[PDB]
Amino acid sequence: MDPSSPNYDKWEMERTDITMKHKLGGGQYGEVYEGVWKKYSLTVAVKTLKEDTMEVEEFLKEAAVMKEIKHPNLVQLLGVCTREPPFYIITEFMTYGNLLDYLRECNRQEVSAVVLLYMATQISSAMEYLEKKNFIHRDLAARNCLVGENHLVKVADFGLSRLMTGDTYTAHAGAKFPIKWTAPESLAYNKFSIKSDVWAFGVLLWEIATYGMSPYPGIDLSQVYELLEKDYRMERPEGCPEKVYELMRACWQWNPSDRPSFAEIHQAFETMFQE
Ligand SMILES: Cc1ccc(NC(=O)c2cccnc2)cc1Nc1nccc(-c2cccnc2)n1
Repeated sequence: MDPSSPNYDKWEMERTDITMKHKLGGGQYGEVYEGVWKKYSLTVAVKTLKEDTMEVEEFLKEAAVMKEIKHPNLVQLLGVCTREPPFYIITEFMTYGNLLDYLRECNRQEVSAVVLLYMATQISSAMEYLEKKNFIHRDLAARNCLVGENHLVKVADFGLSRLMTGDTYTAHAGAKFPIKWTAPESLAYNKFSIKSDVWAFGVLLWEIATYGMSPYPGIDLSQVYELLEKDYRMERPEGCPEKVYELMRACWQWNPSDRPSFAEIHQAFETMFQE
């Protein structure tokens, strides 16, 4: 649109500028398609919404949030289409898909110990940025991260609580929650803070260290809280360095105030990234 007009929005773009293909099949994100931005011949990801009227308000609050955040490890917003009907939200396309499947299907000789540490450092960087910005993620997990060329990893948020066709998001009052990634206080008092993101990050670390295994393997959801209260915690994965595991442990402190901040977690990783 024209800079001469009330509410000019630099993010608004013209639909005709993008060629729509078919949905993105990875774990499949619902109404998100692969598209091309003719101008730059770029493949992009386009989340749509046209008949799901219930979202509009929420689909729009999402767009607004993404305009407020910028970081090399956060999926980069390219443009929106929040004017005419078929609403869009264009993002960059990450060549290798979500991090969970990536870890499960990768060549482990290539994605070695040093690459896993690199991936965790990138994520903690994005989270340190969000911590500084006073933004809360609420659904940090490998399924929500994306992988690019050269093991570039970016944090995103696919609003998957709706997709869950399995055991990942157990229902809780019209609101689905990924119980095994949720901190104690978030399960008990429904209190979400940046410290509960730190708890989720600890679980994300476990996912990476195991190349994508499911948290608390074998244990049923209904006993996860009780177990945690009795001080039960996942054990150091096979081949997981002691320093990394000790960090996992700090992220799982029962009292959120005892959990490290993402700033110190990021510093710990950079340092550790030595050698
Ligand atoms: C198209 C799109 C629309 C909105 C958001 N939003 C967010 O990621 C987000 C971040 C922070 C807060 N709220 C929302 C992200 C995207 N990107 C997006 N969505 C699903 C799959 C993929 C995808 C899959 C495979 C390869 N590359 C990208 N990308």
